[PDB]
Amino acid sequence: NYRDIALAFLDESADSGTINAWVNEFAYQGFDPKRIVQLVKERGTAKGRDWKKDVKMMIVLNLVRGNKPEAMMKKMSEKGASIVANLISVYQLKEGNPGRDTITLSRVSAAFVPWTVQALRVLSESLPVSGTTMDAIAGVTYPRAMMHPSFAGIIDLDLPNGAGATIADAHGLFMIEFSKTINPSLRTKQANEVAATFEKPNMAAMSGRFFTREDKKKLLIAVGIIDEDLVLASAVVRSAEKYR
Amino acid sequence: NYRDIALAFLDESADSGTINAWVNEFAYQGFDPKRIVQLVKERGTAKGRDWKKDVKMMIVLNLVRGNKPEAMMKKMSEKGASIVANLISVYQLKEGNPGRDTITLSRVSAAFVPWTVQALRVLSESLPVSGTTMDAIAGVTYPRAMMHPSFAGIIDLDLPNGAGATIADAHGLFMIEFSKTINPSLRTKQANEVAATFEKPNMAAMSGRFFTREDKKKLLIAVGIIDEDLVLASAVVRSAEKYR
Amino acid sequence: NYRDIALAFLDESADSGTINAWVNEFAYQGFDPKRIVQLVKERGTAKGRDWKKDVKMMIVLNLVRGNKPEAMMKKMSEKGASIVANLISVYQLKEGNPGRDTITLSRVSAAFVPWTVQALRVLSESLPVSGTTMDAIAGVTYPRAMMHPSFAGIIDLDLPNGAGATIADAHGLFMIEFSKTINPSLRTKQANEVAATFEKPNMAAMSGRFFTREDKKKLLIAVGIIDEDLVLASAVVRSAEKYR
Amino acid sequence: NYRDIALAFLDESADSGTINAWVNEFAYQGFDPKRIVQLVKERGTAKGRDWKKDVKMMIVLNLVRGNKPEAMMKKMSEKGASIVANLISVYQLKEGNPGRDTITLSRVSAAFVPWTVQALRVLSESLPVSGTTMDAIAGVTYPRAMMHPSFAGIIDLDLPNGAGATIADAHGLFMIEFSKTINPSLRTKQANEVAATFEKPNMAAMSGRFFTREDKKKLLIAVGIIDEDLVLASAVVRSAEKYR
Amino acid sequence: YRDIALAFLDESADSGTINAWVNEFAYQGFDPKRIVQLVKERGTAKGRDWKKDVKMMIVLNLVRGNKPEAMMKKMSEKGASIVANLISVYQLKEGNPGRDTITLSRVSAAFVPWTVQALRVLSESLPVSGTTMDAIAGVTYPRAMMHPSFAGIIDLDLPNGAGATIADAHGLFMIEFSKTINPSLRTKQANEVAATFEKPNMAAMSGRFFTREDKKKLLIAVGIIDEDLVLASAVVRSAEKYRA
Amino acid sequence: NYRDIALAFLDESADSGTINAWVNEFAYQGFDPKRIVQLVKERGTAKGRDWKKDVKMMIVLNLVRGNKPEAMMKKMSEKGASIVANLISVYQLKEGNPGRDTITLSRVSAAFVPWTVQALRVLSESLPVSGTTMDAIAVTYPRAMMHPSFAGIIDLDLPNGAGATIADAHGLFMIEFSKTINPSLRTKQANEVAATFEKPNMAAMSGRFFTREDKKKLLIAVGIIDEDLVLASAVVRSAEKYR
Repeated sequence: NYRDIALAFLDESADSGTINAWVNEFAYQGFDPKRIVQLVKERGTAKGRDWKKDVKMMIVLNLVRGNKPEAMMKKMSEKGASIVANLISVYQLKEGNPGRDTITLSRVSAAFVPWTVQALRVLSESLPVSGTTMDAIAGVTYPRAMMHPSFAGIIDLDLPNGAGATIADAHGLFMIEFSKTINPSLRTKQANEVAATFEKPNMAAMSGRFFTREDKKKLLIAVGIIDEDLVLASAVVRSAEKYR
Repeated sequence: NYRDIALAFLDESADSGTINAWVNEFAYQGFDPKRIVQLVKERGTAKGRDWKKDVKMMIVLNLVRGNKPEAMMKKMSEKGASIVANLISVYQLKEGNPGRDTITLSRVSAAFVPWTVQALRVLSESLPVSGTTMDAIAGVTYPRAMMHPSFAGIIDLDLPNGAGATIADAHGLFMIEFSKTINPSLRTKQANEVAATFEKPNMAAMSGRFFTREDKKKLLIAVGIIDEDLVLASAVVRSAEKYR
Repeated sequence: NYRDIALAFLDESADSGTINAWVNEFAYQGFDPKRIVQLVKERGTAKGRDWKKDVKMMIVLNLVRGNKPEAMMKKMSEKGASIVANLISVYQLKEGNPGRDTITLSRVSAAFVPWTVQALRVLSESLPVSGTTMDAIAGVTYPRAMMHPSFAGIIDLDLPNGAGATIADAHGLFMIEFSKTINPSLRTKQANEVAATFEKPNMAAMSGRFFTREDKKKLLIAVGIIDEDLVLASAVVRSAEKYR
Repeated sequence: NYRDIALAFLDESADSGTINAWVNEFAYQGFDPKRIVQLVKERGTAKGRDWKKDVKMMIVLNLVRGNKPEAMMKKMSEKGASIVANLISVYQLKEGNPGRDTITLSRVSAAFVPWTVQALRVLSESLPVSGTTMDAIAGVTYPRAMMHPSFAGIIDLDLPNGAGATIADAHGLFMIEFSKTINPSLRTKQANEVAATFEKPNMAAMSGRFFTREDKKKLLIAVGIIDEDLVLASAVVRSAEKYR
Repeated sequence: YRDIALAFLDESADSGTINAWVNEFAYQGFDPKRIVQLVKERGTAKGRDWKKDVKMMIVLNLVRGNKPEAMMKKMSEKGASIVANLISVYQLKEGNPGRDTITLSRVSAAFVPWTVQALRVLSESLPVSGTTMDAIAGVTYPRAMMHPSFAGIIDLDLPNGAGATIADAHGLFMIEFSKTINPSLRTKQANEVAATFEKPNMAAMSGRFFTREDKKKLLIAVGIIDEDLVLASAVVRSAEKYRA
Repeated sequence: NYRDIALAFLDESADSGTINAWVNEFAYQGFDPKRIVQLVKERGTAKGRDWKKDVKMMIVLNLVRGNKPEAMMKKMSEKGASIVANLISVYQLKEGNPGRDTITLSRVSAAFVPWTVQALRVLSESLPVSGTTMDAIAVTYPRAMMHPSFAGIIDLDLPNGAGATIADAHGLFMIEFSKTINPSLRTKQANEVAATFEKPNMAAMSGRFFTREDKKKLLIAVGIIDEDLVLASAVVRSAEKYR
């Protein structure tokens, strides 16, 4: 009968190689970092622009005004809103979370994370969640580099002695306060309830294939998250503790 | 008079044998595993495809991305989403819990449970609830084979020495954490409250008539839950205790 | 003047006989037991079926799966759901509480109560509220015949020494637990609050004109609630006490 | 100057006679008892019917099934609903509280109150609020004649020693329980809060000019509320006390 | 343009012309001059005794409220015919509309020297009866004060703080009036209800239509004060009981 | 590959100067004070009116009756409402928070803040929150601070952190003002109400219309600061009571 067909699957092949190949091909992917790095350089250069300057502007714009380019234009200076109007036109910018071939301010920050991680140190007080606010929650001075969701793309979870998990918990402390500020609906809700709202896309970002373990290592050292002896920074271990 | 006809039913036969035969035939049955095993083969072979490879893919897809094929396509790689688009077209896939003659990713997992129970061992960390997360709750290394609701179709409750009840309690430990991850609304709610949400469909799955007690015995022995002498594993007894 | 006309109604006839005749003709009903016994016989015999076998099946089906025939089909065996599909087609079955000329599984149980009262004794553990569960609440073994709302149509409240009232209180003990199981919204509610939710339709059922006091007496004796000397069973008097 | 015009109204006439004449002409009414007694007689006699029999039916129907003729038809016997369909057609019956020239079951009971006050004594247990329920609240046996809002049209507030106020308080005890039963929204709310919901239409009904003080006295005596020497019943005074 | 805005530092800010603007722009509500004018204008144009019509509109407002369209449906055919004519001529509306719109409450407010007289003859036909008000105060409450429009007669700047005592005396009625108008405030505390009408009553007492001298004449006319500016004994008792 | 391009951004310039220049150019505004000062003068002079008198009237009107010109007309004197009808017609006045080229009573008070700050001293008792009410909560509270438009005069980058003390002093009024404007926040906690106006006030204080030197002169003229940058005693008390 058909029960025999289903039971016959006990002797059917289950190759860990081809299964993990399928897992990677089927896994959660909000957007392709390779595609938007490509679409930025191609669209920006075709419109004869310093696309490298535009990404720095789009990252500054994202960090301080959000991911709604059309909305932020109305409540901005005439000179500033003229730049934003040009950035929307050239890079075909959109709001929220659209398709894989669509560029958003949040995505530019995510794919070009080696610059966004630098920019965070100079405009920490102009952020939705200010640096001083974040310093009060953590106790010790919270790492400015971690003060944006795009930091997740730098986290290497497979780091020896479970260092990557401690970093993910440290960054989660910010993510909770960030979510409460972005959507005030979650301001009264419990800490673990808010943690589950960003758990899936952050995990997908940390498990990213764009930057290698070695690239992530160099980036994590560069912004002082880990010392030369691969040991974590004292503020990062405090933020992971306060996360619970 | 019609009152006489209704009263005449006092002398009408009420055979406990034929009534219990009707009770069993009218009982609650989640889906027809025979029909979906049939429709996968029929639809798959008609579109000249390796339907046996397709079920493996559909199971991998269900274990790692869920039961909404249309929704998971939008947040996936172009190569991956192209495979999913083909699987929806051939197998006429749908979402949630529709009619008996409708195929869903969760149903393919459930009916072809002898394969999915093997696949779970290689992609335990790619699951919504990771294996290492499940190991922390249980204390001892939690059985990977049990880390999906479809495992219920392998459970034989009528096992001697009440072994089937111990297995159902062991699988329930996962089901609680799985439900909290699927719907984050139940993350703050009490353990016994979450247990009642999946109690009825799991019981209906365990009381299934597709696989016989002998087939279930072979499957439970194969995956390593019980030995040939029908003795539960060191971890399956720990998981059932931590369940309370 | 019109004051005269209205005042003239003081000497106008108000015969308690013709008023109670109107009260009975105008009273709340929901459905006509004579009409549904007629329609089952007429529809069943027209479609050349053993309609007497069908009513037993419809009763078994109602007791164990409810009053939604379309819904219960989807979560049932292919053989079982094929029988239900045939029963819906011939008897033009519907859900909930429709018109007086519409047949429902609950109505078949209500009008053919002399057979349903027998069926309850053999499938007591397959009921939404099991017999053993009912035995725990009552203390003494609860009468299986009373374990369905349709039992109300057999209750004669005008029984000497107020025996009928004791039966209505005994049946109410089940009705409370039955309501809490049917709608879990009433689970946390107080006992007297749940009692008022079914008080009106049960009273209307108990005041029914289909079965005469003599027919009700025969029915109540037939299922061991009372004996020829109108002495009601000890379990029935215990259930009425526990009802408070 | 316009301030002079307004100030000139200090010397303008304020005749208590013509003001009370206006108060009576402007006071809250609802419907005209003369008009509905007329329209029942006119519509009834035009359709060649015993309209005097029909009002007794409409009253019985009203007391036991309410004021929604279309709604009560669906949950009634085929013979009964056929009578109601005829009564709606002839008397152009409507629901709730419409215009002055519209007939409703509640208005027929109000208009023809000398006949409804009699009917209440024979169908006290078939009422929405049963007589025995009303006896429990009052302590002493509550007057059956008072167990309907239409009783208000018999109350004479201008009775010596303020007897009319004591009757209005006794009838209010029923009105509270009646309102809670009609609309279950008011069941949990405070006694004085529910009292204000029916205070205005009841006051308008008691202040009625249809029946004279002498007619009201005769009616109040004929249904044992008072005697020839204007001394009220012991149950009415108890009901007025329990009202607070 | 920054120079133009900064030049306003040397620009004139005359306290005289600013306070002249403040008085001209301050919160008025309705214009009593305009509605006295429009009543006299519209009334005389439709060849009516507009002086009789204002007394009718005042009687109508005191006993039936401010919704002319609504009160028509629940009124006598003769009465509702007068109200239909008054709406047509004086273009009457509901609630609180524009400054050039006439409402029953506004007619009572602007022609307060006549409304204050009418209150003495229909005290028992008011929403809050005079006898009810006599029970609360402990002394016979002034009938003239038994309407919110009385506030337009109060002169707060009266020597020895007499106006404040009158305001407190009128507040005792206003509390009971508010509880009757909106039964939502029936259970709420005395000081909580006092704040709901505090702002519009204060605005009414600070009114510019009647001068201190006109207010003195009006307060003298309806026995609140005498020639010597001495306050009535019932008015000082009502102000004391106000703090309850 | 493209991973190399993204990694190359590690050596790409991140100059705090040009970044803060972008931050200022991209920051939240609401309306353009230059544009509304222009539109008032242009529309006012085109209708042959003393537009300088009209702004003082619009400011008085805003301070005492709010930002809904159509609504305040219905509950006003015939002479007063006639002036308001003319002001709406000439200056094309609107309600709430519309576009950058739209004039509102609140915007006239904000852009012409050097006059509104003077007007506040003479009509302090006619304000939604009276001056005497504000004196009770605080020492005599500065009348100049008794309106949200005062924020446009605050210079947060003042030495010894003087600007921050002024922002805390003005916040004491803003809390009581918010509770009066929306009675929904009357029972709510002090820090909860403080967060409702924190974002637009910060955006107003960080404004580029008036320079640090202009702001210094303004705060000096209305006695919050003296020619030696030392704070007024009432301003330091209001900042303390703010917590």
